[PDB]
Amino acid sequence: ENLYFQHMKHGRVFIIKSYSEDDIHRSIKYNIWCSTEHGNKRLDAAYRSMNGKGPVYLLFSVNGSGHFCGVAEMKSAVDYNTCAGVWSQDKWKGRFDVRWIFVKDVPNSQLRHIRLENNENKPVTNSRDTQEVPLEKAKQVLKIIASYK
Repeated sequence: ENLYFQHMKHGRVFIIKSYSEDDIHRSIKYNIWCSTEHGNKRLDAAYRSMNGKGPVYLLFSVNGSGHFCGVAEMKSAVDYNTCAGVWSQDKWKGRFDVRWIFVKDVPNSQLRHIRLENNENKPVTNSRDTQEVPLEKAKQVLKIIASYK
């Protein structure tokens, strides 16, 4: 049993869906991420309102890979005017820090059964980018990811 996340009372958790596995390698190497304008705003508002009272975790998955590839914690607000041409999408200017916690592949079949009541009870594995996950469902996800072999 891995119960590190069993008793989280605070926090928010989001799905990250990427069109670029290179963006993810870059994130793991330099501890940075960027979403779409719409995604950045949602993540920024969450991080800022949290005001250090708990974590914002991000659950990463590349579109069409059939698995999650890791989790990271969001570690700064978003900066909207920074060096361009840094991500798969040339025009993206934004940036925020993250600290990667797990990097490992967990097949969707391990997570398929967890459903999101805030997203029409769809499986967590059929989420779009920056879909939010309720804490109690996020705790089940994190345990499975932490413990997967």
